[PDB]
Amino acid sequence: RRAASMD
Amino acid sequence: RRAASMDN
Amino acid sequence: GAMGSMERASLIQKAKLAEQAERYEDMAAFMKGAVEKGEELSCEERNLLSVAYKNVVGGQRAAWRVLSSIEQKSNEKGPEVREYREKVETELQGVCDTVLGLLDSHLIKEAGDAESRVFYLKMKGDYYRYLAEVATGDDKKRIIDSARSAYQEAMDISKKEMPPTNPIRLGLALNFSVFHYEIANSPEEAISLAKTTFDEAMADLHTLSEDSYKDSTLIMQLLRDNLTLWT
Amino acid sequence: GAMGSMERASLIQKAKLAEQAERYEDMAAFMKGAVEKGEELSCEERNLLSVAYKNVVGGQRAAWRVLSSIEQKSNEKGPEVREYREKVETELQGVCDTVLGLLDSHLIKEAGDAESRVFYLKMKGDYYRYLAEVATGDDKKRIIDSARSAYQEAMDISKKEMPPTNPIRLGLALNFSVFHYEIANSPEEAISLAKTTFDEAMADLHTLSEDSYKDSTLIMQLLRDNLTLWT
Repeated sequence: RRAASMD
Repeated sequence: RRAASMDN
Repeated sequence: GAMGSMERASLIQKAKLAEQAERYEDMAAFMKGAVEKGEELSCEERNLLSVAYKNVVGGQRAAWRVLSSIEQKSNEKGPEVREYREKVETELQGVCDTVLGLLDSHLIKEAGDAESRVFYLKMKGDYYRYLAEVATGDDKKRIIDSARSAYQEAMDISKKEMPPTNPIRLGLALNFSVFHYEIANSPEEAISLAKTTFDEAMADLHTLSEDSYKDSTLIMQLLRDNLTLWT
Repeated sequence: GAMGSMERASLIQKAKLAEQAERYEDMAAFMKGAVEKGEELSCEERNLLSVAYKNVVGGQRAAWRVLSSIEQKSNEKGPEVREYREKVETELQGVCDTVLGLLDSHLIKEAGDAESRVFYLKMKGDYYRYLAEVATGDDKKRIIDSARSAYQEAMDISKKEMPPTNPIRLGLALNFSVFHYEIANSPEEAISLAKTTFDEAMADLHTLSEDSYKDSTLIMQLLRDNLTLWT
């Protein structure tokens, strides 16, 4: 799964 | 409110 | 055109990729390319063309409505809202002129099955109707006349060559009733066509195929939803 | 450019209309015109610039990932999937080159408060990262150094000049941490930075207003979801 970045 | 037309 | 060096089968494949990537402007441009090869479209290919352009002009119509309503409220205030509404409007007319160009130059023929001829005459009616939504004056009257002649020719063919539960015959009647009501200021025509269409489909309501039943019955319900709205 | 004859205030107003109509390509073009007037942006205007470009490049990144996935299935055929992937990739690169052009030509300055300098250097790191996701070879290596170096400069400023709970400082560390893990092949540095960041902010949460507690804790939760994911 892709990591989350700022919104 | 607007009437519905066909989808797709 | 810009798709002139690409093989027809490659254009159709890429239209399907654009669809999966939700890139509807690309999808439409690939289907335009395919149509311009000058061969008939299959039923699957007709539906790719219709989906691609409906999504594009669908987004423009929604933006036009958001901007038109912001503009209405501030008539009670610089020119910015009107200018931007005009820009969107002009793009929307370009897309409808593209679709209407494809139907008249390539797709509408005297040959082909009844299904295909109705499909394209109905789409002609629809894209004139979207133009009528934003038109004024003498231009709107010419547009309304063009929409009506396309829908009526499609109605004449559908009533004589298709069963009354066929989803394209139904969708055509639905669209033409909306034209009567919202465009042509003929509420009684609209209500009469929607009732008659609903009533004549009831005979066969129990006997739909695994393909038509969700579309058939969804459209039957849309006819009722509109009839509620209008009465 | 195409926006040269329009007043700055009118460009900002149309940017906000485009946003309400969900027309992010238009919104980005109106904001670029505003930026090209040569005046600094307010905090509200920076956020319009950012939202507009982020929505445009976000749509292209999503499409590219859909296509790159289909491309990798069908390499385990025909050239069409790769060709269409390259086409989307080239459009995404064009957008990133536009944004990085604006940052270098107009927005990144030695002057201005810390919030603005960090905001634009973070954005530069981010648009180089989006180029790095699609790049190969020596090009990718150059892009990775450019991203690192922008992020690092913004980290330097935000440690000097902002508290550990500041949402801009936190968002920068979240994004740099994602760079370390997903682009620079440095999982150790990613986990380490995200932990330090989370922990230094945790230390000050008891001392915050209820607003600040929520803002910060939202980003702290992203830092923690990524740590779960990476450990």
